Amino acid sequence: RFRGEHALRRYPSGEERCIACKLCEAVCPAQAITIEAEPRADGSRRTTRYDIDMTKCIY
Amino acid sequence: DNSTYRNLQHHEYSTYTFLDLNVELSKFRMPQPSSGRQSPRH
Amino acid sequence: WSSTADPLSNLVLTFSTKEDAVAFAEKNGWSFDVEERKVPKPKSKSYGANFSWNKRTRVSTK
Amino acid sequence: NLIEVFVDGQSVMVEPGTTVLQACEKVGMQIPRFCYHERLSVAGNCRMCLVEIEKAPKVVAACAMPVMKGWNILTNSEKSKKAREGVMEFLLANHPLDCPICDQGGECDLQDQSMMFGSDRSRFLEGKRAVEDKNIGPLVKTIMTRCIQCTRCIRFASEIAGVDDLGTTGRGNDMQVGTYIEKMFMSELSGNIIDICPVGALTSKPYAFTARPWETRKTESIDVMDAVGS
Amino acid sequence: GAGGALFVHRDTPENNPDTPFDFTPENYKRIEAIVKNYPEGHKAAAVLPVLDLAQRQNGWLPISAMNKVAEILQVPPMRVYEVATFYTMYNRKPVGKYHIQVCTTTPCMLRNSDSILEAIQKKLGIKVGETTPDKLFTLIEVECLGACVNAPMVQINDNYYEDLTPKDIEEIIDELKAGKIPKPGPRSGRFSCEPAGGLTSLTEPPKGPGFGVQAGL
Amino acid sequence: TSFGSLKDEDRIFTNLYGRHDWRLKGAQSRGDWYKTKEILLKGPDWILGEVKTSGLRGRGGAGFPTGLKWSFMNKPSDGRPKYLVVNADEGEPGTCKDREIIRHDPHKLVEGCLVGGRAMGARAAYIYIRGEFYNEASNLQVAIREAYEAGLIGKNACGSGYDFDVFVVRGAGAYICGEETALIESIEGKQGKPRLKPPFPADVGVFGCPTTVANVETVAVSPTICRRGGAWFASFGRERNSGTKLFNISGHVNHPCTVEEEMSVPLKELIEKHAGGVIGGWDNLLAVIPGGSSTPLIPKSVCETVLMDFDALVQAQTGLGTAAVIVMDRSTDIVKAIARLIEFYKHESCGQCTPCREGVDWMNKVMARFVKGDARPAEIDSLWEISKQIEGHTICALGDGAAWPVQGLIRHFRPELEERMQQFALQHQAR
Ligand SMILES: Cc1cc2nc3c(=O)[nH]c(=O)nc-3n(C[C@H](O)[C@H](O)[C@H](O)COP(=O)(O)O)c2cc1C
Ligand code: SF4
Ligand code: SF4
Ligand code: SF4
Ligand code: SF4
Ligand code: FES
Ligand code: FES
Ligand SMILES: [Mg+2]
Repeated sequence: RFRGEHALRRYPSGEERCIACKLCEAVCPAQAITIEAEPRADGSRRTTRYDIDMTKCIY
Repeated sequence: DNSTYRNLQHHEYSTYTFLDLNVELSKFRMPQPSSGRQSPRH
Repeated sequence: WSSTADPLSNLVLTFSTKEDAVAFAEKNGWSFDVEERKVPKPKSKSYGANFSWNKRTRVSTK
Repeated sequence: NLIEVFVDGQSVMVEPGTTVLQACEKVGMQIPRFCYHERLSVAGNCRMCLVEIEKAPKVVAACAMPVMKGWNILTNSEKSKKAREGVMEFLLANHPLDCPICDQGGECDLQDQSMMFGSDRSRFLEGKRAVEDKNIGPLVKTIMTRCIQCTRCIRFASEIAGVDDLGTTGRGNDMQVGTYIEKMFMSELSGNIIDICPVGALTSKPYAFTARPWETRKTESIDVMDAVGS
Repeated sequence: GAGGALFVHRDTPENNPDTPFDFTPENYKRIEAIVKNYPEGHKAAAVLPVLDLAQRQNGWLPISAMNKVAEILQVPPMRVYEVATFYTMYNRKPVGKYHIQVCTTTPCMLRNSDSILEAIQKKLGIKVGETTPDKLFTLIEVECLGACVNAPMVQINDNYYEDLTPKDIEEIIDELKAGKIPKPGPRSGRFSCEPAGGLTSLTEPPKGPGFGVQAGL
Repeated sequence: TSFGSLKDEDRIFTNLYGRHDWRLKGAQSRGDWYKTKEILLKGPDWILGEVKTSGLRGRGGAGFPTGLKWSFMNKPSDGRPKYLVVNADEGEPGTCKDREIIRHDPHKLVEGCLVGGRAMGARAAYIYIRGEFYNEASNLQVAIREAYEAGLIGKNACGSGYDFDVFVVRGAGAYICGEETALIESIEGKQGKPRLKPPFPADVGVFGCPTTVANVETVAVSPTICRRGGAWFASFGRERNSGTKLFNISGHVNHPCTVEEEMSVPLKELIEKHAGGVIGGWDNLLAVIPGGSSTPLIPKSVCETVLMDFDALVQAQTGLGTAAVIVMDRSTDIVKAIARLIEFYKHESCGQCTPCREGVDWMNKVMARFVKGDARPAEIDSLWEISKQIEGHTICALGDGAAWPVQGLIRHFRPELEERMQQFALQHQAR
């Protein structure tokens, strides 16, 4: 259960798991997550910007 | 005599039998009422 | 990131009445413009109007 | 003249022909609704506005029921709460789990009314339905699996836009809203079907996936593209 | 369960908006007779009869037939499509020459309509909802057909065949494929809904006019 | 007093089973088109009084007072036409009485339409008949043509100075369009979904005009009630459940049939006398559905001493509706029968409103799992609760009728469901 450095995972197929839903940004107490999204070339809902300020995050 | 079936007239009915009779009844119909417009979208 | 230099950018105050809001603005000295409330006016609605003998309100579908 | 009705025991004078929903609006209560729009015709099919009259044994649809003299409307009654829970249970039982990937996420009337007048649990152990998406132009993106068959887009199309190209094809649980043929619903007022759809069945294609309602800041201005001054 | 039907239209060479369809002059006279059955200004009430007439003329209802009906009645093609998709007696894709419809509701199920269905399937070598290679028979399952006391039963192009057995339905299929037309009605020695054993009622001559007429009337 | 053993001289629907001529000559040989001019000249109020005194109730389902409904539509005119709509969309499983009446008493049906139209002040009568009855519709058209030629209808009907039109509308297959408001919508060429109430068909009906929707049996017995006196009709049957009724006995019975009887004949006597009894004997009986598929079922113990009238069947937690006895013996799967009924209601749902649409699909899936035991004993109460949620929250009565068989099955055969679930759970371990 230890919480350390953040990471973004992928599916076993290699596709990234994030679907650009911004619940990250909604629930982050410190507002350390900045997300910007647009439809991908194949039409998927994927992020174009995903930034985490580790000096602002409270882990 | 109550041992025979008298509803045998339906054994010779074409595909237009129902509509052919409707054409015959068009002469006996009373004039239809009018709502004052040709259609609800008029 | 989206930078700013206006301290009052996120400042939103809630007041119960226009009179209270105007009094607060006047006593704090900022300039202000007041917009009147736009309530939705009452409307006449009848479900039987969808099936009308001679009016155009008759619907073509449900 | 004006008749007298009661909402939760509070007297209110309403015009003849006024509905239970409008009487509740007069007294300050907002009855939950999915198919009712004040600028469209009455449908009465979503059944979310069922309220209990004080002595009547059967609940009535507030959006289509004219008020009678002396009626007492129990908006917060046990029967009303159970009816709302049942209707929401059916809607969410057939609804798909698409909230994170849906542009209607933070501004959905299904989510808000589920959290207010709905249950917090599901006893639906079966499989959900899936509907093939339609194409009605480059402005409106259709994901029809999220449609709750409220017929707002059909009524709006017909009455406001004068375009009778939307309708329900099918019967029963397989009833689908669409154009049947591949005709595109193109009009000068076609984004308002995006606005009036309570779910993410109709969503803005240019705005798709760009942002969420809680992030955006609202500035009230006027439109400058013609002389209407919208 | 699922019915395996699609309520969207994809244009095909066999079924496209440019498919040739038009009413014959006799059908136009029938349409004119039908329209006069409704008040003026409400000619949209004839959508069902006109669609049924188009289906009886063409065998089935193409999108061109729907558009022609809409054009004749001055009603939206979307409304015509709604009617056609809602009502199940309209064939939106071509069917066989004889449309066999076996009732599978509970009152017919109790009297072993599954035997009739299996007898039809084995005789024709087709599954439910499929059409024979010669495009001669189309077998489907339906709900109650209105003649429940005469169960099991099938409907073949507006004709009811009742009190069926596997042998009876096989004979019916043989007569149909032999070019003849079987006599509609029960095939178990009965004529109508009367009890098989005998007449438990109405065994006396009916009374004449004014049998129980009251004093005033 | 005991009810049953109806006499042929008092049976109304003569020429049933089609053993005589159904045409104009045969109808006039019996008591048809007799003193119709005198009835029309007596006029609306007298006919309504006769109907109310006879106490006729709706034969096509809910038994509302027909006299009361016709008095509701007996309001003064306001510049709009008036219509009597006869419902012959016999889509209820187990029912054939309307089909038999149309095929064998079309002149009686037409005379009843004329009498009802005169009573209500209606200019026209539309007979909406289901599309599967093509031959019945053709016979009805032939009878209507004969009446027009003989002058019994049309301009100056029966020589009484009253103009009255009769039309026949064939509707495609829609059990929901069998319903009165959905029938009104379907006559207007629309999709065929029921309307909300209010407005009622008396105020706003077909084409927006005052219409009264009445059953074939009701309109067909109306002229006989007017002629014989109505008091005789009230005398036949029990108190507030009076008259003659057509019962369609079918299922696991020796001689399935349709027969006319009194309004309070006991179910066991009816089955054993006019149907030959249950196959394998009465002791082999398992369940009986008294009305159509909408009415709940009852076990053998209740069926042992139950009467076939509205109030008696209501006391048995079921209803009468369309009197259509469906008999199931002990050699059948009651769960499978109820599942088939729920599947029927799923296919026939018009899909307009959420409770019936979603909940009926849900109950169909739950029953489909129940028939094989692939469920849990805790899901029976969940099915009961969802059926209760469907009932009373729908636009029309099909949603209510889709939950009553489920409630009856849960109420009277819960041990069967639990035993089936236990058997499935045990067989799962066998792998
Ligand atoms: C042949 C027939 C079919 C009916 N089918 C339905 C139905 O599917 N659903 C329903 O709610 N009512 C149904 N009804 C009842 C109608 O809503 C209505 O009560 C009836 O047509 C007229 O009432 P009455 O019995 O007083 O004449 C049916 C009635 C008839 C005669
Ligand atoms: S934005 Fe949503 S989907 Fe993406 S990582 Fe955060 S919570 Fe997960
Ligand atoms: S329409 Fe509403 S309930 Fe449905 S997936 Fe979108 S946010 Fe969720
Ligand atoms: S697409 Fe939206 S507006 Fe149209 S019926 Fe469905 S939920 Fe209602
Ligand atoms: S209860 Fe069912 S059949 Fe009746 S209006 Fe609602 S969806 Fe249609
Ligand atoms: S808001 Fe009234 S039924 Fe939908
Ligand atoms: S149940 Fe089959 S004809 Fe009615
Ligand atoms: Mg939307």
